[PDB]
Amino acid sequence: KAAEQYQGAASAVDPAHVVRTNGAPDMSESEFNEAKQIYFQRCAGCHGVLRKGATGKPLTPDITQQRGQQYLEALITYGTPLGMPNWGSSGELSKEQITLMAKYIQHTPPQPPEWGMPEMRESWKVLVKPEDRPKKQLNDLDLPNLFSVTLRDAGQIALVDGDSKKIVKVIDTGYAVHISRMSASGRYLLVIGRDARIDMIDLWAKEPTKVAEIKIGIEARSVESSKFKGYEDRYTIAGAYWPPQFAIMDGETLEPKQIVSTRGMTVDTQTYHPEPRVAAIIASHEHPEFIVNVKETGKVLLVNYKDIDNLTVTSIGAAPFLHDGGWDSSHRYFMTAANNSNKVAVIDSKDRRLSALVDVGKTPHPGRGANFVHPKYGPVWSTSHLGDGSISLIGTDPKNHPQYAWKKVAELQGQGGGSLFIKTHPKSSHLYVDTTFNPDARISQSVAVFDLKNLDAKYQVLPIAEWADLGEGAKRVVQPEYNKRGDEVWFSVWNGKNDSSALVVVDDKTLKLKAVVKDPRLITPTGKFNVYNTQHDVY
Amino acid sequence: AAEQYQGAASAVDPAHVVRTNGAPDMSESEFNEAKQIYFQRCAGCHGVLRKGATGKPLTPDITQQRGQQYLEALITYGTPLGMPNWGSSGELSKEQITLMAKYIQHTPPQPPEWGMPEMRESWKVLVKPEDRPKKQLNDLDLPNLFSVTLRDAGQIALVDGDSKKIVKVIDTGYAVHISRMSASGRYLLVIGRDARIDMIDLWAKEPTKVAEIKIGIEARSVESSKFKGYEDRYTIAGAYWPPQFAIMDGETLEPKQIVSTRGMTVDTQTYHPEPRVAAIIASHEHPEFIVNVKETGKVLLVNYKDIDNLTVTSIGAAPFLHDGGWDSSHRYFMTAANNSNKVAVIDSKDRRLSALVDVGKTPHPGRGANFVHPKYGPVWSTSHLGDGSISLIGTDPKNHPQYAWKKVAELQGQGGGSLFIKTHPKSSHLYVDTTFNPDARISQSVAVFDLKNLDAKYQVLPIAEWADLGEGAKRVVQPEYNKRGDEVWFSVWNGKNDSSALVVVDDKTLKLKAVVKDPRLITPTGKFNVYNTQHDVY
Ligand code: DHE
Ligand code: DHE
Ligand code: HEC
Ligand code: HEC
Ligand SMILES: [Cl-]
Ligand SMILES: [Cl-]
Ligand SMILES: [O-]
Ligand SMILES: [O-]
Repeated sequence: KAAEQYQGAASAVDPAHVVRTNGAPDMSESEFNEAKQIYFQRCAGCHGVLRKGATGKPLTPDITQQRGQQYLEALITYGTPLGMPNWGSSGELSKEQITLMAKYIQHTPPQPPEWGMPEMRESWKVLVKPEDRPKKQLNDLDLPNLFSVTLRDAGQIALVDGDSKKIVKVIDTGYAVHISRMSASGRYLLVIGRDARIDMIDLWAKEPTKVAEIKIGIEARSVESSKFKGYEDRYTIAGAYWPPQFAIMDGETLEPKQIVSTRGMTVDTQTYHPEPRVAAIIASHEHPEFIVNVKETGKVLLVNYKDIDNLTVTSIGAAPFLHDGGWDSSHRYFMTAANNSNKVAVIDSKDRRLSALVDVGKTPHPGRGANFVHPKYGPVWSTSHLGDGSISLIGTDPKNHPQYAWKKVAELQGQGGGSLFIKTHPKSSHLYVDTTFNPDARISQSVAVFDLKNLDAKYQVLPIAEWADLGEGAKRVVQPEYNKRGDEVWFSVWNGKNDSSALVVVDDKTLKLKAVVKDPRLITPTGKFNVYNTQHDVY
Repeated sequence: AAEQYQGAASAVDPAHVVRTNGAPDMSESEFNEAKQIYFQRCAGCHGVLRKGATGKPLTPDITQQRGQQYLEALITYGTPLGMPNWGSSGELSKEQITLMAKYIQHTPPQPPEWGMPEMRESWKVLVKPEDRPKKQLNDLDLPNLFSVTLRDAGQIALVDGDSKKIVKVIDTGYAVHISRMSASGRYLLVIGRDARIDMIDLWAKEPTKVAEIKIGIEARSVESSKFKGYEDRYTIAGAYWPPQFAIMDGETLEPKQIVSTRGMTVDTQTYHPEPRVAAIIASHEHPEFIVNVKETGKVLLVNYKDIDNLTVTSIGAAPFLHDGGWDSSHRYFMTAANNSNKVAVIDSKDRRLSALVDVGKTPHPGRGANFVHPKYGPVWSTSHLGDGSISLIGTDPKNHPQYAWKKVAELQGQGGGSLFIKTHPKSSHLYVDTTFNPDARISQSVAVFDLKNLDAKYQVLPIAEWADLGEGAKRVVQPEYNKRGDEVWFSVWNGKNDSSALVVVDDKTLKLKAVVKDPRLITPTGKFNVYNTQHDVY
C-alpha cells in the first residue's frame, strides 16, 4: 500500500482538455465497412492509414467535421488543382459512395494492427541453414549479368539471363515486389513485396533458391544490405510504411534483431506526426551505417550497425516528403528527392550532415538518378519529374568544382510529365528518360534519349512498346536499365495482367532494337535489376 | 501523373483494420464524471492511454473481454499486486465504480499534443542575458542556499543554510518536483509537475527568474549540460505527456529540439504508445545527456555536441526505469527499475549497460548514497518502498572486481514506504526515511545507521515530534546535507491547511539543531542544497 499511495496523487493532466472524439454522422457496419474498403483501395496511398499523409489539411475528424458533409462531398466530387483527384466528375465513384466517404472521414480512423517482434519471429523462416548451403557456385550462370525482374501482379520475380535473353528461373515471393537488392558478397539476392514480405535468394545453389523469409510489417517498400568494408552479409534492413518502423535482421538468416519506431516530430513544423512512412534506404560506404529516409517528418537517419545491441542513430533534418534517391558518382553524397517539396536533399555520408537543399522542378522522381561528367560543369547527377518534362542537372564536386556544387547547373527537356526514371552508364554516351504515367499513350509508350556528347541537340524518341509488337493495352514503358558491360539498355513494357507484356533491349551503341523478351510467365513486368549494376551502384 | 503514380491500392487489408466500440453507452455528464475520476485517482499508475501499470492494460480489447461485472468487482476489491481497492475502502461509491467500469470499455480520450508552436508560445525571456548582472549583486552564500519546494502553493523558497531563514519566495509551476543547478553555479532551474520550467539568476540583487517555458502537459525532470566546456550551454527536460523530451538554450531556454519517446519495449520488443520520461543526468565523460524511459525501459545517451544533427545511443535496461544517481566516481549511473525490482548500471564512459542487479521490492534510491564499506570497498546504496531492506552494491570494478555490481550486503530499516537514503563524504551516518509507511510513528521519523559499525541496529530520530506542530499526518521526507556536511535537513510535509516545517539535525551529535517555521512554508517537500546538487555530492 506504500507504493500505492506513492503513485496516488492526481495527474497534472486537466480532464477538461482530454477530449472524447465524435459528432460524426451515423453509419451502420455495412456502410462503414463499404467506405473503409474504398478508402484503402483508392485513398490510403496518398492520405495514409491515419489520414495525415498528403499535403494540405488532414482528413482527421477535427478538420472534416469543421468542413461539413456538403463541403466534403463537393471536394471529393470535383477534386482540386493541387493533387486531389476528382471522384464524382470522372465517374469513378457514385454519389452514394461519395456520400459514404464524406461520412466515413468524419469518424475516428480505424486502426490496423501493430507488428512487433512476436509477429516477426512467427513469420520468420530459415528454408536452408547457412551450414547446408553451398561453399561455392554450383551452377554455371553469369550471375553478374543476371536481371532480377518483378512479375508484379503474379507475386513473383524472374531471373533473366543477360546474354541469352531467356528466363532462367521464376520464384514465388511476396505480392507485387517493389525492389531487388544485392548483398555485398554478390551471392544473395533480396526482394521485398509491398506486403512487407522479404525473401532471401542464394544465387549459388544448383538452381537459385530461397534460403530465408520474414515479414517486417503490413506494408513496405524498401530493403538493403550492409556495404561497408568488413561487413559483407552481416546485416539486412527494411523499412515499412505500416507500422512506421524499420527493422534490422541478421544478414545470413534474416533473424529479427532490432525494431525501431519512426513516429515523431516533423522537420518543418516540429509537431508530432503519427505515421512517418519509411521510404528509400541506402548503405553507407564511409561508415558502417544505413541511411534511412523518413517521408512525412523529412528526416534522414544514419543507423550505425557496428553495435546493434546498443543502437546509435544520427537524425539529419532535410525536407518533408523524402522518397527515392541514389549516390553521386563518388558514392559519398546521397542525392534524395523530397518530391512534394520540389527539392533534392544532399546528404554527406562522410561528414554526416545535410550538404544542401537544391530547388528543382515539380515533383522530382530521380529513382537512383543518373551521374555523368558534364563538359562545362564537371561531375553532375540528374533527375526527371512527374510534374513536368524537365530534367535537372546538379553539380556534385565540392572539392574541384565549388562554383557548381549543389546547384541546379542546367536543365534538359524530355517528352513531358509523368516521368519516373532517368538513366546512363559510365561506358555510355546516352541518357534515357521514360514517361510511364504521362497521360498521352504514345509518350507513355516510348522513351527519350539524349546525346551526352551533344547536350544541345533534342532527344531522339525510341518507340519501345511499338517494337514489342504486343497488340492491345496501355503498354506503359518504365525504368530503363543497363547490362553488366552497359552496351545495351533494357525496358519494361508494363501491360495488363490479362494482356501481353515484354522486356525490350536496345543496342546502346546504335540506338537500334536488339531483342524482345516474351514468355507466358512474364506477367506485369515492372522493376528490373542487373546484379552487377545494383550491387556496385553503377548509375 | 502523380495522381496515377500514387493511385494503386494500399497493401493494408481493410478486413484487418478495426473500428472500435461495443462499449456501454454513457451520456456526456456520465462520461465526464468518470473521466474526471480517472485522472484524479487512476492516471498516475495506469497512464493516459491506460498501458502504464503492470498486468493487463485497461484498453477496450481487454476490458470488454472481462465484462462489466468483472471490472466492477476488481475495482471494488482490488488485488494484492499493486491495485488498490476502491469500493471496500469506501473511497468511491458503487454508482461511481459502475461509471468507471463502463468508462474503461471506451476508447481512451486524448489530451492534446505539445510541439514547437505550443512551446515557443509559452516561452518568455524575462531578463535578456545582456541585461543580467556581470557579478553577484548580493551578499548571500549561494553555495549553502537550499531550494525548498512549496508543493501545493506552486512556489519555492530559498532558505539560507546557516541563518535558517527564508531569503525569498518565488512563484513557479504547480508542485515543483525537483530543483537543479547550472554547471556555473549561477542559475537555479525548477520544473513543476505541470511541465513549466523557471530559470532563476542567483546573482541578481534578489534571486529572481530570468526566463521560463512549458515543454508539455506533465513532466518531472530537468537537467543542465555538465560536460567540461559546456557550462550553461543547454537545458533538457523530460515530460510524461506528451511522451517526449526537449533540449533548449541553457542561457535563454529557447526551444531547440523535441524528440518523441514512443517506441518498442526492451523485454517484449513491442510498441508502447506512452513511454514516459523519468530521471535525467548529465554525463561528465562525454558531452551527452542520460535520459531514462520508463515503460520501454530504455536509457538514451543524447549527445549535444551537434544539436542540429542529434545523435542518440539507445541502451536497453529493464522496464519501469525511474530515479537514480552517480556512483562515487561519477562514471556509472545507478538507476532503479522499480516494478522490476532491479537496479541498472549504465557505464557513461564506455556507453553500455554494465549490469542488472537484483534488489528488494520496488527500489526507490532517489539519487542514492555512496560510501566506502570496510570490507566490500566503495558501494552505492538504496532503500525500498516495497520492504524495509537496504541494498549495498559494489561499484569498484578496478580494485574490487569480485564485488562489482553485486548486492554485496543488506541493512534493515524501520519498514516499507521508504523514499530516500542519504550520506555525505564528511559524515559517518546513513539516514533513511519512511514517508509512505502506513504507521504514523514510523512515517514521522527516520532511521540513522553508524557507518563505523554497520552491524549495530539503526537509531530512530523523532523528526516530526521535534517539530512540535500538532495535528496532521506530518510525514517526514528526504534527508539533505548542507555544503559543510555537519547538518542534515528534513521536511515535515503536513497538509496545506496545517502547519509544516523543516527540521535540522547536528550530524556530529544526532541532536536537534533547529526548526524552520513560517506561514509561507506550505507543504514543503524536496530540498536541494545548491553546492551538493550542482556537484552531485551524495
Ligand atoms: C520508397 C520507394 C522506393 C525507393 C526504394 C529504395 O530504393 O530504397 C521506390 C522505388 C521503386 C523502384 C526502383 C527502381 C530503381 O531503379 O531504383 C521501382 C522499379 C519501383 C516501382 C514502382 N513504384 Fe516505387 N512507389 C512507391 C515507393 C517507392 N518506390 C510508392 O509508395 C508508390 C508512389 C505507390 C505505390 O503504389 O507503391 C510507388 C509506385 C511505383 C509504381 O508505380 C511501380 C512502377 C510499380 C509498383 O509496383 O508500384 N519503385
Ligand atoms: C521521474 C521522477 C524523479 C526523478 C527526477 C530526476 O532525478 O531527474 C523524481 C524525483 C523526486 C525527488 C528528488 C529527490 C532527490 O533528492 O533527488 C523528489 C524530492 C521527489 C518528490 C516526490 N515524488 Fe518524485 N514522483 C514521480 C516521479 C519522479 N520523482 C512520480 O511520478 C510519482 C511516483 C507520482 C507523482 O504523483 O508524482 C512521484 C512522487 C513523489 C512524491 O510523492 C513527492 C514526495 C512529492 C511530490 O510532489 O510528488 N521526487
Ligand atoms: C497504482 C497505485 C494503481 C492505481 C492508483 C490504480 N490501479 Fe488499477 N491496477 C494497478 C495494477 C498494478 C494492476 C494490476 C494488478 C493485478 O493484480 O494484475 C491494476 C489492475 C486494474 C484492473 C484490472 C485489469 C485486468 O486484469 O483486466 C482494473 C479494471 C483497474 N486496475 C482499474 C483501475 C481504476 C479504474 C483505478 C482508479 C479508480 C485504478 N485501477 C487505480 C495499479 C493501480
Ligand atoms: C493522391 C494521388 C490523392 C488521392 C488518391 C486522394 N487524395 Fe484527397 N487529397 C490529396 C491532396 C494532395 C489533397 C490536398 C488538396 C488541396 O488543394 O489542398 C487532398 C485533399 C482532400 C480533401 C480535402 C481536405 C480539406 O482541405 O479539408 C478531402 C476531403 C480528400 N482529399 C478526400 C479524399 C478521398 C475520400 C479520397 C479517395 C476516394 C482521396 N482524397 C484520394 C491527394 C489525394
Ligand atoms: Cl522524434
Ligand atoms: Cl523505438
Ligand atoms: O517508385
Ligand atoms: O519520486
